[PDB]
Amino acid sequence: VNKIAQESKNIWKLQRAITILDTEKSFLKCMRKAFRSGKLLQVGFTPDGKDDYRWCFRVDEVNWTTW
Amino acid sequence: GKIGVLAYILQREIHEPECRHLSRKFTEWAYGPVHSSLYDLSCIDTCEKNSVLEVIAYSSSETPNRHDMLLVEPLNRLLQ
Amino acid sequence: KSLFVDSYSEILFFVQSLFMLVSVVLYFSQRKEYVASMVFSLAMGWTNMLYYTRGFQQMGIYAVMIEKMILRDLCRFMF
Amino acid sequence: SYTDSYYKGQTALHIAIERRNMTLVTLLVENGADVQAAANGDFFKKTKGRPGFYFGELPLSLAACTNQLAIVKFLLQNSWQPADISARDSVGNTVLHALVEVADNTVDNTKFVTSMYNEILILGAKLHPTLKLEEITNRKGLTPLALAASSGKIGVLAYILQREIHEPECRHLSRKFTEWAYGPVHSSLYDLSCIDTCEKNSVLEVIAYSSSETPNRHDMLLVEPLNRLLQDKWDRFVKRIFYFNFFVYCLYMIIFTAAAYYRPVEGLPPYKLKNTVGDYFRVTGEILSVSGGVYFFFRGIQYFLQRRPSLKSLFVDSYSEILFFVQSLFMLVSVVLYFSQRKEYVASMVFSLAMGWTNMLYYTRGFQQMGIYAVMIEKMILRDLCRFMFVYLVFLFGFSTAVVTLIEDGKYNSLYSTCLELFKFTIGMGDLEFTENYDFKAVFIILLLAYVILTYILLLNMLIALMGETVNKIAQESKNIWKLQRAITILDTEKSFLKCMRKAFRSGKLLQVGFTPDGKDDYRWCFRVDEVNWTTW
Amino acid sequence: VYLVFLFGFSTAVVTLIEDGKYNSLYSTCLELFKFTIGMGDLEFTENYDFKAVFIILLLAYVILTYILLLNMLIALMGET
Amino acid sequence: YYKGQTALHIAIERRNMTLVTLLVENGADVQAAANGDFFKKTKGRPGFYFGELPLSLAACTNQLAIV
Ligand SMILES: CCCCCCCCCCCCC(=O)O[C@@H](COC(=O)CCC)COP(=O)(O)O[C@H]1[C@H](O)[C@@H](O)[C@@H](O)[C@@H](O)[C@@H]1O
Ligand SMILES: CCCCCCCCCCCCC(=O)O[C@@H](COC(=O)CCC)COP(=O)(O)O[C@H]1[C@H](O)[C@@H](O)[C@@H](O)[C@@H](O)[C@@H]1O
Ligand SMILES: CCCCCCCCCCCCCCCC(=O)O[C@H](COC(=O)CCCCCC)COP(=O)(O)OCCN
Ligand SMILES: CCCCCCCCCCCCCCCC(=O)O[C@H](COC(=O)CCCCCC)COP(=O)(O)OCCN
Repeated sequence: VNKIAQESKNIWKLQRAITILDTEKSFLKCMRKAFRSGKLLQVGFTPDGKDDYRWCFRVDEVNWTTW
Repeated sequence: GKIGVLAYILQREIHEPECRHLSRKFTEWAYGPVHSSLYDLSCIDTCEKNSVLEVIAYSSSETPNRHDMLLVEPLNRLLQ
Repeated sequence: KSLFVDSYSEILFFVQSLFMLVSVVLYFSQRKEYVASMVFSLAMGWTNMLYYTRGFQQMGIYAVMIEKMILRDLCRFMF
Repeated sequence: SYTDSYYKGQTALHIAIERRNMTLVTLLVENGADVQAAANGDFFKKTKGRPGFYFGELPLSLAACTNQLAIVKFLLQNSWQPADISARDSVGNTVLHALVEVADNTVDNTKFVTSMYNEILILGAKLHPTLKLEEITNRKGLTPLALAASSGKIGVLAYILQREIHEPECRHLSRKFTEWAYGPVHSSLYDLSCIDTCEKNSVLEVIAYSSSETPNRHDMLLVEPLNRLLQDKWDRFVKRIFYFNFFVYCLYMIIFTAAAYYRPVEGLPPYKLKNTVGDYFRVTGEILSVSGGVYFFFRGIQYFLQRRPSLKSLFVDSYSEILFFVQSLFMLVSVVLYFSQRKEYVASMVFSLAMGWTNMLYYTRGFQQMGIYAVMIEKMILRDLCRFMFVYLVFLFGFSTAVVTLIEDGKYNSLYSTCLELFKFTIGMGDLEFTENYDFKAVFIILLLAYVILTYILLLNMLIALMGETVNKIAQESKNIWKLQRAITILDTEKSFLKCMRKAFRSGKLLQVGFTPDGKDDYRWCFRVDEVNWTTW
Repeated sequence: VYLVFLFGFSTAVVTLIEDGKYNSLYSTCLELFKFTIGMGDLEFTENYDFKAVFIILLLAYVILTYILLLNMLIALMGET
Repeated sequence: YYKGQTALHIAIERRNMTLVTLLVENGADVQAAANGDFFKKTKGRPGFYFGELPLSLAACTNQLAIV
């Protein structure tokens, strides 16, 4: 137990990930909300003039350095 | 199981013209200390065959770092 | 090899159901040993209730530690 | 400015400060930009779960919060329109309230918030010497110090409580002073205003009676003045008052034990009082037992009324009040069943007696080693015993149901008896051949051996291992929780006090420097702390 | 702490017991001490009413002392 | 409490070499015993024991030059 703390946390997270994937693959109702991110415009400027929407996921962060 | 390369790719951010579209991490806006990152999730959440979540989770148990790969930031936050 | 060294929960739930079906077969075969199969299925199912400790961080991590204790320390000790 | 509800009130000055453009700020202030505009859109409010950033809604607070000393200096000291340093937002927060609010106790955050707090206060003293800036209360009635204490901002509280400012015309802002010096030794004086008592939001009251969601409620009492202050109050009077209370509770439990032990064995109470000495003592003991139960009942009611826990803070926290209250509830139910002519008053009474003797562990606080030990017992019960009992009871019920299913037509074949027999393995008394009323002996013994391996060999030894990890990891947390428990005891003892004690203050009206903004001499009820430093001769 | 718990639950149990062989603080204290050495009977008497109260008291004693305090003693001796 | 404290003791206390030299030039008693209770043990009262003598004060204050 002194040595399997982080290993057990990671293995639990993997088990819950397998549960999540099984739940979303079974799903029994043809629900589209499992697509989890929403279609945002990242840059809107590819090498050509077209715009790129890439289903991004928002993560807010705070830093007190590199103002 | 190349956790180093996966950790590089999933939060890749390239700051130069004509290459920002290659990035997979974007900063939409930034106040003084606060700023909101955006991770790509193409080929992560769902795709044709080889979603990274499905590839990691349904690995064959001989992958080196399968337990630790889901700790890479967008994967852990997406699963939560 | 991955059928046994990994995915223990699927194997345990499958074996629970196998005991249930063998119990049904012995029940309709006019054998009292259906009670033996039934009680093994019942005990295994109640122990397989530990599967659902995932989804709770503290109980899930505790269950994972139980798994690793069984595989590493209890196995060496029991040998 | 913007009229959108998300960014309502945002001027170009807010953007200029945000972009860290000093020249644009100077040009905007030159052209008459309002330096007290309230940016109060929904983006700039609290509720961090939404996207947003709160800074106090004002550009001076924005410049302070973004670590821009030049812009706050300019906005306060520009030639066109100086900014009111005592300006207030919709919450009533000033610049210092905003600096307290934005803190998150990280090292860089603590550094910049400390420096900006110091500079803003110094500039406030210079521009407004008569202003008591830190006494301004927001709409919740909290000063910046009380806000820091209530929100768990240990980084800012730890700075404020031992603040030293040495500049002339600014030493009155200090809260730590030095009365005298010698060679290695010097005697420090701490301000102590709004710490021991101010009737509104004293820092000890704010920390101790926090709602358990404060991040650092256990760590905040480790700062230099508060720990010595609580130890001083303890050794002054609360040690004696607490030990008297412990003695009285011991007498109460001894009397209750004696009265319950010699209960009449005849049926159907109330019991006629036989004219003999022993029964007179018995009736006196019973009366005192019920009296003490009523006392603890009303104490628990007073606790719940004075605090009003919000339906979860009375289960995650304050376990002792609940336990003493339940003890008194069992006592009162015992009285009701006694006078209702029911024998079940013995059941209520024995639960009260057992719970009271276990509640004797409450008084281990006030003794450091026993108090820390009792805190560790609490944490074991909440974390390791709870997880263990969940998994253990699942295994026990599963194997008991399997075994009692296997058993047919015996003295066993009730679920309770089989559960008890399987439980006997845990206490080292399992028979392992407690019945033969079955067919399939191999199935019976396989079930019992599997139960033994999964519970007795595995889970109990795993519980020992996990408790080992816990004691390895909860040492400092246990000491901090013990100190918080003793602090709560100190505050309750001071607020009870039973004789109108005048000695609420610690160490006299010492003169710190005697140089106020005016010529008057300020007395602050200081607290003395003698310190020795061999460096800095 | 153990003697406080032992005396408390012994007083509760002997209060519950009426007109029996044990029915005394010494005998009940000894019977509750026997749980510590792995010899507690758990049905040492039936001279009471309210079997549920008796067994609840004994199980609470067992959990608070044998399962908790002894294993905690092992853990704290490990730390020491 | 400050009984027996001479000007030499204050001069050593303030780390002023010049004042110590001037006082010793003016016949200051280099064996004066500061018998005040502020310069003794029993720390329940504030103080600092140093052996009561200017030489011991100089040694105890890391003033090697004055020693
Ligand atoms: C008669 C009665 C007999 C009962 C006997 C059995 C008692 C135990 C019952 C416990 C039931 C709990 C459970 O459901 O099974 C536990 C396994 O516990 C054991 O060790 C059993 C040893 C045999 C978790 O198995 P899991 O499916 O989560 O496997 C993990 C993957 O998911 C994950 O991705 C990783 O690859 C990870 O490395 C894998 O392990
Ligand atoms: C039939 C008989 C059953 C008896 C069962 C119970 C046995 C233990 C009885 C022990 C009595 C000692 C006591 O009085 O209770 C212990 C709690 O022990 C338990 O875990 C009981 C679980 C129920 C201390 O509770 P405390 O008031 O100190 O709460 C702490 C705050 O003070 C502090 O500020 C912090 O916020 C901290 O986070 C809080 O927790
Ligand atoms: C750490 C926990 C360990 C568990 C230990 C075993 C107790 C759990 C029992 C759960 C199974 C369901 C109980 C059903 C109660 C009941 O209805 O059974 C009653 C027994 O009544 C009681 O003692 C109530 C017990 C109160 C429970 C206090 C936790 C009657 O039949 P008897 O065979 O006993 O007497 C028959 C005489 N010919
Ligand atoms: C870790 C501690 C574990 C506690 C173990 C139990 C002991 C605690 C007893 C406390 C209750 C008060 C004792 C009262 C003594 C007494 O008066 O009881 C006497 C027996 O006296 C003694 O053995 C003295 C015991 C010495 C105590 C050595 C620690 C006789 O009654 P019996 O029912 O036994 O015999 C009756 C035959 N007709």
